[PDB]
Amino acid sequence: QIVQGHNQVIHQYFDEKNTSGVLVIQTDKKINLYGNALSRANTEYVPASTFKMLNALIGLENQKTDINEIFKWKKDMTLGEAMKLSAVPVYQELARRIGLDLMQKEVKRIGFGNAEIGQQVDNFWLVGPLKVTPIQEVEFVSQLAHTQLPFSEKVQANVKNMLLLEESNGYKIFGKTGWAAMDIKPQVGWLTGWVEQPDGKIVAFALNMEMRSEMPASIRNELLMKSLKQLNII
Ligand code: NA
Ligand code: NA
Ligand code: NA
Ligand code: NA
Ligand code: NA
Repeated sequence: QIVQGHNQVIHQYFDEKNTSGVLVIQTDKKINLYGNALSRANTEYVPASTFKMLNALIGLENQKTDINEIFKWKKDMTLGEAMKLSAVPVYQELARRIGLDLMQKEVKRIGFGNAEIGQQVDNFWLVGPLKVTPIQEVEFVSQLAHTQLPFSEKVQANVKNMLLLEESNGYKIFGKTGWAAMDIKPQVGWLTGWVEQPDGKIVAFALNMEMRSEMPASIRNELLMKSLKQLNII
């Protein structure tokens, strides 16, 4: 922390997509950088739907919802079902219950990115003013994985359970995508999360790249999996 890793092959993965990207990896207390645009690692970007992790923690901690509540499609969904889908009404609904005031206090207490939420409680993560670096994101998700955020242990466990993405060969991959696509240029794509390896060890990641509208949403996962293989993390 914080050093370029062995980055030969991974830089070429990003080059092949004709876009700039970084992958930050945090093991215990040590952070390595990979990709073709390493300066992105300490550049601030809007978090986009990666903020849903923190919205859920704040909402659950403050009893503004619970994991069994059904949000009406006015499909009907729980908070957890909505985590992995596009569900801005649901997370937007939650943000309104929290309210601008409690949201700003919580974001300040956690110290997430620039910790600015402005005056519009239901879109500050999508269009600004809140911004965060990929290094900060990996640090945040590492803390969540290890139950070290200053929230209830049970709330952290319940949000972690919402983030399982894919699993294979005894490895579990947890995380959250984001894509700030509308109202923001250049577009920014996130995939932030962690690997739990078969013996229990945790390796956290934050992928951050420039997106274009013609890209498939799976490009983030594709680049992540290739890179984690190269690094022997999976
Ligand atoms: Na941005
Ligand atoms: Na309900
Ligand atoms: Na949202
Ligand atoms: Na994929
Ligand atoms: Na491998």
